Amino acid sequence: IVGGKVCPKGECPWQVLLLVNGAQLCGGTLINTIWVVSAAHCFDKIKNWRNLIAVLGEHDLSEHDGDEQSRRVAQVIIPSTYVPGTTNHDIALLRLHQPVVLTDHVVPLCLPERTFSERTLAFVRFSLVSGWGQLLDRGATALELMVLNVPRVMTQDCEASYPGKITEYMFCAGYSDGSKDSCKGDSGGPHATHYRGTWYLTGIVSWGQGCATVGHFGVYTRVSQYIEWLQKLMRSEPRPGVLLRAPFP
Amino acid sequence: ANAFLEELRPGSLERECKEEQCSFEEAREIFKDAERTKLFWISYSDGDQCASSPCQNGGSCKDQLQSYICFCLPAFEGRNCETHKDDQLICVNENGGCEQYCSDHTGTKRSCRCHEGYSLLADGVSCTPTVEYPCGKIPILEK
Amino acid sequence: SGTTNTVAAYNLTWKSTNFKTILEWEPKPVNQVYTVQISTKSGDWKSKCFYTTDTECDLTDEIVKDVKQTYLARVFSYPAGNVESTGSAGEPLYENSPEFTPYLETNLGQPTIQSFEQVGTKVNVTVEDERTLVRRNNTFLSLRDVFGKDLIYTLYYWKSSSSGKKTAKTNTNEFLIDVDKGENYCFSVQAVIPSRTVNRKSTDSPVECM
Ligand SMILES: *C[C@@](*)(O)[C@H](CCCNC(N)=[NH2+])NC(=O)[C@H](Cc1ccccc1)NC(=O)[C@@H](Cc1ccccc1)NC(C)=O
Ligand SMILES: *[C@@H]1O[C@H](CO)[C@@H](O)[C@H](O[C@H]2OC[C@@H](O)[C@H](O[C@H]3OC[C@@H](O)[C@H](O)[C@H]3O)[C@H]2O)[C@H]1O
Ligand SMILES: *[C@@H]1O[C@@H](C)[C@@H](O)[C@@H](O)[C@@H]1O
Ligand SMILES: C[N+](C)(C)C
Ligand SMILES: C[N+](C)(C)C
Ligand SMILES: C[N+](C)(C)C
Ligand SMILES: C[N+](C)(C)C
Ligand SMILES: C[N+](C)(C)C
Ligand SMILES: C[N+](C)(C)C
Ligand SMILES: C[N+](C)(C)C
Ligand SMILES: C[N+](C)(C)C
Ligand SMILES: C[N+](C)(C)C
Ligand SMILES: C[N+](C)(C)C
Ligand SMILES: [Ca+2]
Ligand SMILES: [Ca+2]
Ligand SMILES: [Ca+2]
Ligand SMILES: [Ca+2]
Ligand SMILES: [Ca+2]
Ligand SMILES: [Ca+2]
Ligand SMILES: [Ca+2]
Ligand SMILES: [Ca+2]
Ligand SMILES: [Ca+2]
Repeated sequence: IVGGKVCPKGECPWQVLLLVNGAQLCGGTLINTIWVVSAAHCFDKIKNWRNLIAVLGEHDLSEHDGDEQSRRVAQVIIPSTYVPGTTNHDIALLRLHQPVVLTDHVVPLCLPERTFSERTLAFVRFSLVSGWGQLLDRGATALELMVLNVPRVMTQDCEASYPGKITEYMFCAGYSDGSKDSCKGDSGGPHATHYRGTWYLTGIVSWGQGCATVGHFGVYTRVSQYIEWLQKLMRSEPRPGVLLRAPFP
Repeated sequence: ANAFLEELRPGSLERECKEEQCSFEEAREIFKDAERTKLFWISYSDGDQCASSPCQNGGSCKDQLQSYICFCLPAFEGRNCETHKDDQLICVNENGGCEQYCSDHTGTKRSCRCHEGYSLLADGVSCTPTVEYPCGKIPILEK
Repeated sequence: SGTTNTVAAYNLTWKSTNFKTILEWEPKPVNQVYTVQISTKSGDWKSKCFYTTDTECDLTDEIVKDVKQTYLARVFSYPAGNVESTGSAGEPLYENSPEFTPYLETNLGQPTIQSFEQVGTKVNVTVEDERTLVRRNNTFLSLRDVFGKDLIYTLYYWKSSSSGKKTAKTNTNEFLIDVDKGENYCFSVQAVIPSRTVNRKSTDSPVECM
């Protein structure tokens, strides 16, 4: 996160940290005790699947304070339309090996109805984006969880930033004046939107040209397009395998 | 206005343009100067665009030059106060007034609904948690 | 464009007098209807004028919530009779309005001379302090209420018997001027916000004469 501030401990309680072999990989969003939403591109280069861990209740990576809960990731589910190294359909649904315990520091973010998301949440100007990713483009990652309020734009108003590159499965948010954005290592983390006292998942940190560049916006996976896909998967009979491709739509 | 022999008299703004309707020429005879006459005439000849009673629903009309403005009662808006504030109770209008989810229905009023872990209150629009850690709340701050 | 299902609005224009503020646009509804949204520069978008055949939208009630904010509006097009058909991303075609800052840009309406009163060589001329669309609690605020010291009035006056024009200016709604006895004077006024760069002056009031 570029140009943000520390998210005080427990104020981003749906944030997930993903680790591979103990090393920081990406963020994620808790949506119930067993299921985490992240970005498909986080998994493009994994070989050591058995060492993929999700941490809930995390805040400061330098110390375990006891509110962290760590879980092996039993399954990573990606859209059948996702292609590694390409931007479209940048979403993954992760099944944890054991449920987390909900506490003051571990709470799921609501997965909204699609209509509500398109008609109402999409027109809340600002939403929070968070993560332990880079504090500046190509710079250092963060030891304390960072958070930033970013304003959304409709794709017509983002087109000139990324001509022909924003699909219906994406949306833009951020500051074309620069200096504030999500960044590398924040992928999979929530773009969370508040409405009338409750927070909802509207985007997933996905990609951008650099970070906080003038004339550009951050690009987020448009979660409203995936609500039914995610809901059906969470109800489905589990299939074997760590990495699963599931038909989209 | 002109009646027989009146025009033997000096012009009078009160007699000819206020108590009567005056033509441009009659006004010209009063003010003499072309520019002064025009400045009078642009307003005098404009007409009252409120005469057609354009403001609806108890609004009040204020005439302007070649136009009017409607002051509406508090429940109304529109150029003519034609719009009532609660006449499109639909989900795209401030979420139908619903706290969480909203559904439009054919032939029925819209309904409000709540997410899992919440239930709808008797007011028909608000939601309250039914579990200890419902989604989308920050318990460390609401304690 | 018989293969398109909507076309974007254009020529979006703010019509605003005494804070009564109406957005207007083109084109006339041709197989489509419109919805407007308005926001402040950093605020949420509110929808107005839902699925309308109008090519106008009254936004007065929104802009008077803070006349010193800068507002953005946009006009969305929807296929007629099929208004939920807005494409895969849920984003209908739209166009953006110019920014609008009511305090700086609303036109001052044509003023009215309320009265004049002469004693010998002096005359009071009083301008009506008329209502605007801005509400405070349950009441409409006057021009003076809204603009305070930023508003002045200018007086154009003349003796019928002389070719010259005279002027005076006031920080209130009242002028006290000297006149020659035995002469009939006529008067017109304009409202002025000197600090503005655009729409600084109203049109002239109707002419009133002794
Ligand atoms: C994986 C995430 O951690 C990370 C988030 C970056 C968010 N940036 C922002 N400005 N808000 N995502 C990536 O690094 C992303 C991964 C990727 C996605 C699709 C195809 C290839 C790679 N890469 C970039 O964002 C990256 C590359 C890029 C450039 C232009 C268009 C698409 C992808 N950007 C770089 C390098 O600047
Ligand atoms: C008499 O009533 C009818 C409705 O029955 C109105 O249509 C008339 O007003 C119309 O014609 C006169 C125009 O002056 C007026 O438009 C002007 O005033 C209102 C402003 O909102 C507008 O911008 C301006 O052009 C028009 O609405 C009414 O006189
Ligand atoms: C004019 O103003 C409107 C708002 C109403 O109060 C009317 O009764 C009045 O005459
Ligand atoms: C892993 N840790 C000991 C650095 C917290
Ligand atoms: C590793 N631990 C944080 C789960 C204790
Ligand atoms: C992380 N875990 C394997 C101990 C559960
Ligand atoms: C007004 N809008 C919700 C249809 C975009
Ligand atoms: C946080 N905010 C000031 C950008 C709204
Ligand atoms: C104005 N700027 C966005 C080009 C810097
Ligand atoms: C003078 N007036 C037409 C504005 C009432
Ligand atoms: C018109 N006035 C004399 C009441 C001020
Ligand atoms: C803005 N105002 C205080 C001058 C009225
Ligand atoms: C009353 N005043 C006109 C002298 C200000
Ligand atoms: Ca820690
Ligand atoms: Ca006569
Ligand atoms: Ca006559
Ligand atoms: Ca005459
Ligand atoms: Ca008569
Ligand atoms: Ca008389
Ligand atoms: Ca004559
Ligand atoms: Ca003559
Ligand atoms: Ca008129």
